[PDB]
Amino acid sequence: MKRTYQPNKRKRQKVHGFRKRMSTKNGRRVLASRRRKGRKVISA
Amino acid sequence: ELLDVIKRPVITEKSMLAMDEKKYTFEVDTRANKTLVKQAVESAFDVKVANVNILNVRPKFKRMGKYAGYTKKRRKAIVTLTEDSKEIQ
Amino acid sequence: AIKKYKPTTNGRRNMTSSDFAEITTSTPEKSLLQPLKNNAGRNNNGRITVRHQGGGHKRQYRVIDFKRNKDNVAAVVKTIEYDPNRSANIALVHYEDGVKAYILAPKGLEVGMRLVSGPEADIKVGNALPLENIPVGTVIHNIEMKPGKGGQLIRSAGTSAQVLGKEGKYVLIRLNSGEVRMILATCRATIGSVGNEQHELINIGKAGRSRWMRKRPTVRGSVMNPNDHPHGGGEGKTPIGRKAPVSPWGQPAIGYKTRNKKAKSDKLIVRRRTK
RNA sequence: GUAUGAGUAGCGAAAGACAGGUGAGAAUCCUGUCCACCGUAUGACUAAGGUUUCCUGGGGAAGGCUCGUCCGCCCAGGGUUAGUCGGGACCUAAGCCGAGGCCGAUAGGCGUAGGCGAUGGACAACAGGUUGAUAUUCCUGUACCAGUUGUUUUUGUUUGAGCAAUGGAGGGACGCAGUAGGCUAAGGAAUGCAUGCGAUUGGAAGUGCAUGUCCAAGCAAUGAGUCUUGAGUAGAGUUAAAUGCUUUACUCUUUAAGGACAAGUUGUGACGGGGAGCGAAAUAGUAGCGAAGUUCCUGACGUCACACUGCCAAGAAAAGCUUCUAGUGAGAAAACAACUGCCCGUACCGUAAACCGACACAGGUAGUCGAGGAGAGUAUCCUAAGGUGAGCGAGCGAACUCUCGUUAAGGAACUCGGCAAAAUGACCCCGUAACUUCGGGAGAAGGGGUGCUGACUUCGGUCAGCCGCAGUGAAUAGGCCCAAGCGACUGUUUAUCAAAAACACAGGUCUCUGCAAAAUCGUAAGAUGAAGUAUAGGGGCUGACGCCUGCCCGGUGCUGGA
Repeated sequence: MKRTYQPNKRKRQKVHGFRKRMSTKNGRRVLASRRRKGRKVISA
Repeated sequence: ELLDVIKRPVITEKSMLAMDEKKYTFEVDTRANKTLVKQAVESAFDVKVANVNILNVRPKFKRMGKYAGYTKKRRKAIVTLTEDSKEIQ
Repeated sequence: AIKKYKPTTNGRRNMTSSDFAEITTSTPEKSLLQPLKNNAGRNNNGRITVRHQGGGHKRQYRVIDFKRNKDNVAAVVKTIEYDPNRSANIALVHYEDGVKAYILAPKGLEVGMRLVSGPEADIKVGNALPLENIPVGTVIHNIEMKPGKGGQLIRSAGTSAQVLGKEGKYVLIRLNSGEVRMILATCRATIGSVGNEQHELINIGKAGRSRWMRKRPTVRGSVMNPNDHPHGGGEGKTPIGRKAPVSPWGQPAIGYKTRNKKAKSDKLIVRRRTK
């Protein structure tokens, strides 16, 4: 029947976005951790 | 900077057709409204109105050595004249 | 009165419903409506607080008058109506100045009346007096609590409240549910009991109708699993093993009182009798 | 890294054959012919989602469940045009952010004013042609919205010019169900057109075959029809004003008149375009040239239009818009002419080989259109426009397993259990029990007719005759009865071993709670209960309906006591 990963464009940028991760005190921990590891795509 | 809007002309099998109705094709640098290109052409070539057209383009790929890389964006400019010619190409 | 549908199909056997045999029109006033929402029992946090809510038809709120302050200008009633929010009908009124608003519907009001609500009106159904000049023995309603707040006491259909006797301060009253108290003598009230009187005599009949009004099914207690309600568990049909039958968080349900022992009203309450 | 199993299992549903091309090489590529499959879809358009897969010319190392000159693959070049279409430079719903602010060990929590937010509101373009790919975008023709200049017609910013609020208002403005009426579309059958006359017995035809059988927006005229009573008088009020608006009290008015709305129709638009076919000079059916536009029948939940009647479960907000005054405040209307109009999306696939499932997967995917014969019908059988022949085959015709067809005599002897199969099944007509909450059981049971031809048809059908073993001749299309337990019923339940006698359920009963109500989320502010107020709101047990519901307060809780 119906499987999970039904993809959209708005939702994937209003959940895992950037501004939605520069709008907290925890999102910044996430970002800085992704920058320490030396990652390319900090956040989708 | 009202001289580096227009970059260069497009020379294609299609464009060559539009040369037979006074319609020319240039590559216009991004971030430029229509009216700007109007002004630029009128002030660089002694020509006139008959509103321009404009476009946008996506990039593509290429594969050389496990190296996947895009190419630049574009912006065509398809211009129409009323009375004069461009014996410049 | 009350219809009695003829039994055609089982989910129609013994339903009952009003006639709506006094409601005049079916088109509300425009400048008295206000929107609403169906909170389905949820906070700003977004959790259930009270169970069994939400999920029915739509409603739009009607701004009823509750203070009755315009005095010394005659008020004319023109139409009764239906209201989905309260359990009692509503009347629309025109004042001579050219303003509109609503009123609750006392048991006996009719189109064409004229109403006044000053400190020196006459005592007939519909008028809204201050609590002092209402003589002994009458049956009044929309009683206030704090002078200027509006009505917050008896408000729903088929309800009564006598006035036992005045004092120098304050006025006594026999509320409905048969308990006496006293409230400041400078509160507003209107006379006569509320309207639709058989609205308790309606056997709904189906389960989809009590779901039209925004109710919701409410599982028994003794069916749930032990980790989710103190009664539950037990393999088979089980009796309440624990003493003092319980609610799902403590607080035995039968016999236990729940006033606030240091309330700020026991000075004003005489003979809590029926709770 | 390489063995064994082993050259084994598999090659992922559906019909192909021949001739000629092409080429080192051919069942698998191209072309042709016949055949065959779907056709409320295997057909046409769109929203997501994918992200160059689109087109042109080359290639065959790897992917393609085999082959491959071929490809959604590799290489090279090239394609996506907007004042009018969807969104922004307009309005707001759920929700979120929230200057000040109220709380909190830090972090931070919550919220006013103000904002953000389409799934909704409101708003100016139509038809045809053009390419290898784009087309309400390019081209032709005919329009529309809002502005700017130039010659083309009324002056105290008082406002008799005009304009004109962030204020006063009107409006925008809203459910479900059921039939009835009016149009256009679509469909069907005979008129007009151009063409040719059968090589199998027969046939120049009122009555013979094949084939086509028309056209906008805007503008002008009208209009099936639909909705609505209207006028004066003396008053209140509308934070200041109002000639705008509400409203009271009274006198006339009612099939009327006035107002508001309206699908559609006729001309024009149009010497334009389209069209069966005819059709070159060559690489072209190409360039180019073309008939006619009738009558009658059936006719839409598409449209008038949520228009009307009925019901209770009582059915969004704000801007755009129209007015009135307060009002800063030369002289703006309308001639016509000519000009200006910003950014973002536009290729392609899109019941799929291009999306979601690791796959070129027998699964899933919201919306519009969706034809003919019978036929109530989007059911079923064959078919139109249109598309497909599915990515391994050639032989033989054993056991055995799967999917189907038929059977003598017996007809539940099998078996845990008639599980599985068999049997009934459409329309019309006659007729139908116990029992009952009087509604039902009831399609109870059990029976009869159906084809074709002619005559009469009052209208439905009736008579006469003909043939077969069988006449809804194929596909679609209830097996029934007699008793018991459980559960009242329609529903809901363990995605992926249980769908019930389980839960829900309408009714019953006890109990709490007088409003800053009890109760719950949170440390608190704050919230829900509720814009509710005991005929209300929470908690516990029982579960339609009928008749009922005995004894015990010593023990344990609860309430009252002093």
